[PDB]
Amino acid sequence: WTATSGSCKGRCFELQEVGPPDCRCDNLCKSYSSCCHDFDELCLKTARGWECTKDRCGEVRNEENACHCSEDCLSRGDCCTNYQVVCKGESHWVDDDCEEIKVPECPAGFVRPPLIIFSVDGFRASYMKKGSKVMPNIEKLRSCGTHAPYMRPVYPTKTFPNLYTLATGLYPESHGIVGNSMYDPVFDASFHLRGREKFNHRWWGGQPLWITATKQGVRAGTFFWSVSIPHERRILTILQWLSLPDNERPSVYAFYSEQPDFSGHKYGPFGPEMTNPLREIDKTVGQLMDGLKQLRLHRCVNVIFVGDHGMEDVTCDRTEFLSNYLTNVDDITLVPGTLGRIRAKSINNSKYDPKTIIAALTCKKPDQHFKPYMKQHLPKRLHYANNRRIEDIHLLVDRRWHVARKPLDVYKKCFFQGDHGFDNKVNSMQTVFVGYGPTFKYRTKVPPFENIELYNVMCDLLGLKPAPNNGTHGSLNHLLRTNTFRPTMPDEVSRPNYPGIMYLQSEFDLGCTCDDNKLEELNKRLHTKGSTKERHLLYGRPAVLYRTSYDILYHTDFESGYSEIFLMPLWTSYTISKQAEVSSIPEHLTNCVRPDVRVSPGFSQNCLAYKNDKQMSYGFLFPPYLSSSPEAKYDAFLVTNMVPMYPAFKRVWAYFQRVLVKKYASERNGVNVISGPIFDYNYDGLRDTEDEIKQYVEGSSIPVPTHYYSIITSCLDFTQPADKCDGPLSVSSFILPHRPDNDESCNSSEDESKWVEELMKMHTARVRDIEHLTGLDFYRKTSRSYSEILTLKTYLHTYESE
Ligand SMILES: *[C@@H]1O[C@H](CO)[C@@H](O[C@@H]2O[C@H](CO)[C@@H](O[C@@H]3O[C@H](CO[C@H]4O[C@H](CO)[C@@H](O)[C@H](O[C@H]5O[C@H](CO)[C@@H](O)[C@H](O)[C@@H]5O[C@H]5O[C@H](CO)[C@@H](O)[C@H](O)[C@@H]5O)[C@@H]4O)[C@@H](O)[C@H](O[C@H]4O[C@H](CO)[C@@H](O)[C@H](O)[C@@H]4O[C@H]4O[C@H](CO)[C@@H](O)[C@H](O)[C@@H]4O)[C@@H]3O)[C@H](O)[C@H]2NC(C)=O)[C@H](O)[C@H]1NC(C)=O
Ligand SMILES: Cn1c(=O)[nH]c2ccc(C(=O)N3C[C@H]4CCN(C(=O)c5cc(OCC6CCOCC6)nc(C6CC6)c5)CC[C@H]4C3)cc21
Ligand SMILES: [Ca+2]
Ligand SMILES: [Ca+2]
Ligand SMILES: [Cl-]
Ligand SMILES: [K+]
Ligand code: NA
Ligand SMILES: [Zn+2]
Repeated sequence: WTATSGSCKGRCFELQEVGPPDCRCDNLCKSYSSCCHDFDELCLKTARGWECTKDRCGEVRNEENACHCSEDCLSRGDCCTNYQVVCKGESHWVDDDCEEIKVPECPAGFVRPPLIIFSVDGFRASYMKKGSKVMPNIEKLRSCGTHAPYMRPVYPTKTFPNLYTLATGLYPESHGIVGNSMYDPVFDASFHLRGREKFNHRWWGGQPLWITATKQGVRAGTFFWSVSIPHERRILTILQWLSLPDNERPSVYAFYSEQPDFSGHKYGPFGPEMTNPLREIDKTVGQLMDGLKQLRLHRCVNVIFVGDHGMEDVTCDRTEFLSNYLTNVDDITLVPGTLGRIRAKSINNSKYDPKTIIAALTCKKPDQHFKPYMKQHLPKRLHYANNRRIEDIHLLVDRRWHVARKPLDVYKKCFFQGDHGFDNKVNSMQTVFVGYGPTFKYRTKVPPFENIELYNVMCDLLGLKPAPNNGTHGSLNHLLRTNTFRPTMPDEVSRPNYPGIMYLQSEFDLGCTCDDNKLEELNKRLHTKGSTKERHLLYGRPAVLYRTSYDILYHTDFESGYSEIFLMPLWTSYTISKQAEVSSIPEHLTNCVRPDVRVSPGFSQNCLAYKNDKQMSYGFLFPPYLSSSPEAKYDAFLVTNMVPMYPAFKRVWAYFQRVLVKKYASERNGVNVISGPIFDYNYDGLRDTEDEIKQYVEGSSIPVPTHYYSIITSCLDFTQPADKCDGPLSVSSFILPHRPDNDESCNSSEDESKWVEELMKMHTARVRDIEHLTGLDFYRKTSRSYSEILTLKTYLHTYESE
């Protein structure tokens, strides 16, 4: 109940929203049916349109007008945005040459440059080029400010998840808005686009920018607009707030456009009907920039133009139906569309089995346009698992497709030609970033980056300390002229031991077997002391950022940090030059596993547990195939280079090691590789402690990794060998799930050359993802600036064309 009896006179677009039942005059009041009776009349004036004309110039102020062309309008701060152009012979902002903004040029009394965030729903990254003729204002922001060729959204590439990630710097799994539609089993409530429940505060985790600003004494403009308030009125309101006295004036403002998403759904991302919404967005930016120029604020304000996600071609006929796969289709609830989430229709049905649902959905039709996953098996790069609102069963849908439960669902709701929500690496889902203002660089292109990074930059732009978030603070320093955040490397928590030869062969009872001069006796000793370590450890050793017990182990071909707790390396580092040659494992060595005389029996794995364990086999982190000499090859068979691997995963791993590593070395002019295991049993994206481990090799204390990573670094200028690189580096990485089958790869009964590399590409990763997952910190010793290294660690090789 609102007692909507009060008035909006002098209260129009009030910045602090007043408590019910007293009636509201804020920019959100409509969406709560809480506006005062006079709201439309006083606050949503429309009389005479949105532009001055020759004859309106110098008029006597008529308060009924939408915007004013009277002499006093400037001081009052309510001129039509084109006032100085029509009435005072000024040019539109878009027609002025760009001129570097070296310092904020602000009115007296501004304590900091304001920030205006202009967000555009569904503005696909390629619109910047493809619509450039019809967007002259946006193009001036882009070419004159700082821009990326695209910005990567989060998954799912839906509106609420993305806008809330922009607000908070958090993955959907951490901020809680994991979809446009949601069921929270703890609350026993549902969240939908339509309706009331989405307003409840308990959905919305982390700390969004407006709250971060308020808590630190920076005033925030209300970010949210009732959809019926026209764009022109939103702009005029922002311009008005900017004319408030110093003590009342917000420092941050948000404009949101429903376009071009709204049209893109009806017409497809490139439908001829898409030109007009692009034109209309540009005209709005034009009104903002003209308005700012009138207030002499156009070289004072920082402007961010940002989208939430792109838009792909999707139609009704491209729908897969679960009723074509599942005989039990009525015992499940499906969250449908460009992704799928499945749970039980009723928690009192004890015969609902997720395992058989997955199996009934796996590789069933030759061209199947979705792939089922238990959520913990989704690519770790999506960070989409650690929230009770995310159903155990997930369908990753092919771009251009929909999944639905039954055909009735589709023709009882073709309506649409565009949709979004797909995997966030998909090109059609990429969106835009442009920054313009005194704090951004001038005419600068930056590489693509993820929207999780922006909250930190918006905090930097406002002088705020950001709440804990998933950006890597400093990785976007190269967007900024000043206000950079200068981080230190985290301190190493555990120092390693450097064990020498301490154990006799006969002390080892591991059930392991191996059929195995003074010049090269001193030589092998110096290799064990770390003489080739500068060849194999190019960027320093990784720092261990938690308390644990580990050893550095040197060898001719590789260096490793061996964990006495997990009985295996945390990391193994080796360099493969362009010249290097693949040899095979000789037969006298096929099942060779050798005790490592530097490491006690008690901190070692044993062959017997592998023999006993009928499901589990073993692989090696340094590949024997790439040993530098037959003598060095013995080092690769050390029990300390051994890790648990399912036979089905060995197919993957062997092909990577035997074929792909050499291929990358030829193509990249040497590669440095760091490989190791990952334990993420509770799927939170963070290194597990030992008491979190759910699986061991039968009858032993050997813990089973959930994933295996590799980080493959070379010189960005590939005319220089990886081990002799003078400048910036180039990286690609992966986090492969360690799975007892290859059900994920539909063509896996074929030759590894037809499916392994595609699987690795699917599970591409940022070094930073690996850092979270291992508690390690990489590239500690390079000659590059730390900010540049943070940028490299956030890089994701996506394997999408141009
Ligand atoms: C991305 O960045 C984010 C932000 O940095 C990272 O997430 C953080 O990770 C931290 C480490 O896991 C986590 O720290 C925990 O905090 C607990 C206190 O939590 C509350 O307070 C904070 C601060 O204001 C608040 O933000 C939290 O909000 C969460 O919860 C509500 C839902 O209830 C949501 O509104 C909100 O969306 C958010 O949910 C998300 O986080 C939780 C985990 O906290 C998930 O479970 C959800 O699915 C969702 O993803 C909270 O309101 C604190 O209790 C924890 O302490 C336990 O563990 C430590 C180890 O240090 C130990 O000292 C303690 O004893 C304690 O254990 C006790 O409780 C256990 C659990 O009940 C119990 O089993 C034990 O026996 C013990 O008695 C812990 O310190 C932090 O909260 C989140 N922050 C956010 C915002 O998510 C994230 O990791 C990054 N991602 C990646 C990949 O890097
Ligand atoms: C059906 N469906 C789709 O498939 N795509 C859709 C797209 C839109 C709609 C729709 O009309 N809506 C009607 C509403 C329109 C108004 N909105 C906001 O004011 C808003 C802004 C906003 O900014 C956050 C800033 C943070 C700083 O960085 C820039 C962005 N944060 C939110 C929510 C997250 C807190 C909502 C969008 C949401 C609704 C969505 C419905 C859709
Ligand atoms: Ca959207
Ligand atoms: Ca974990
Ligand atoms: Cl959703
Ligand atoms: K076995
Ligand atoms: Na398969
Ligand atoms: Zn949409």
